[PDB]
Amino acid sequence: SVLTQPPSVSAAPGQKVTISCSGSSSNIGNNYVSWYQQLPGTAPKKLIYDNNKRPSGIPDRFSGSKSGTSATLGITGLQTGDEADYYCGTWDSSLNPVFGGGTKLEIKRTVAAPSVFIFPPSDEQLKSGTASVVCLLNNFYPREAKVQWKVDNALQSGNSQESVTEQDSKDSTYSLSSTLTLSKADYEKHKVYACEVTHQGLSSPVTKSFNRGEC
Amino acid sequence: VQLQESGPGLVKPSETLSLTCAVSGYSISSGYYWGWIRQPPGKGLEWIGSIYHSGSTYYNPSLKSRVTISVDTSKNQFSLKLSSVTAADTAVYYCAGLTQNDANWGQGTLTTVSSASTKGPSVFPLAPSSKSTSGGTAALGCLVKDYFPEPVTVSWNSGALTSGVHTFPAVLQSSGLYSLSSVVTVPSSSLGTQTYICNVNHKPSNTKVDKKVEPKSC
Repeated sequence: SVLTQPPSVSAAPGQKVTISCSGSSSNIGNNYVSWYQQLPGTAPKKLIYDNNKRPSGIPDRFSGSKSGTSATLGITGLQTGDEADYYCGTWDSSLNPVFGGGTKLEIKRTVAAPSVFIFPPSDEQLKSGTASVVCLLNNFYPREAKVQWKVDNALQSGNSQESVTEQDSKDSTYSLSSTLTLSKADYEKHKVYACEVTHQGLSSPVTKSFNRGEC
Repeated sequence: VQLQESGPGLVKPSETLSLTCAVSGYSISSGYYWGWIRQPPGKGLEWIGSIYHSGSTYYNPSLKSRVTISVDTSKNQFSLKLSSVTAADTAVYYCAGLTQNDANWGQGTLTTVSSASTKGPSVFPLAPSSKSTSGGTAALGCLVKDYFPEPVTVSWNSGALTSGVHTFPAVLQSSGLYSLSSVVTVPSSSLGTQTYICNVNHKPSNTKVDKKVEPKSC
């Protein structure tokens, strides 16, 4: 990670983005610049080689240019499948491979309200002596979301962990999973377990809850 | 032409990481070069080393004292040795090669360097019910809990089910163990009839679990 790229870039479907790559004299200045696309969970795939050239398979929506110690990747006609990390690459003064830090592409779309689901702990986990409560926020945009756990109307803090998927390949939305974990003993000292969700697409906070023992 | 790294695993501090890359559909002596590139979690790409047509090798200067890259012509594979590892060597390692213009990449293998030990996951259902029902759509999933190290792979109905599937990034719990959830949204009418199984594979512990997810009685 020697070359400099912007942390992220964003535009709407059908629009155009450009990702710059800033190096110096010894690398980008003297040598050819390559570009890669890395979809989440996959190996990097080359889009551009020798500053400007596309290998077979790569659509002409992708293009590249080089000017001094700076290179640029261009993506025209954005599609929802274009969400990925994009790296620039070249050779250093010793002709060894060097890469940029990467750039996250985010497709800008219309605001989407999250679907909220909640999952009581399973009997199998209960038998082991633990209770994990899961709250699902499905297919929303933008990314920001507030999830608050309430146990008998007591707000939980530092008691839960969440993670967010990468932007969906179809509708460019996000999903969020929050897990609240209690000991079996503590789980059986309370009745109402609730998940409270705040999002831009929600006129008011949505709450999903269950009582211990009804499932 | 396909490249395939050895499966994901765990390496203790200060021992020697060993990886192999099986080349398929191409003789290994007919390539320009073969090499390794690693990528730390959430970070960019780092070149490790390459071995060339003649056998001449070039290594990353900051790693050169610990790196050995060799080629097994008979097995048609090439290797990577990295000794005296620390937690800073935790990364997805890719093998790559140029054959005859873009190189051929392996799919990558996550190597974790930690003084913690290997543990297979427990798989609990995220059972569907009225609580996970929104209109005509119902949500269900699997909770893959208490494993180490990463990664795990989750598929639904042996890959037959892919639409509406969301597998979330794992989280590191305070116990030092990972926990992961994988969900899918299906028609509410299917809950009674259609069978839903999440296929879980934790290669570092050689743990595989096929877990049926049945509706909850609320």
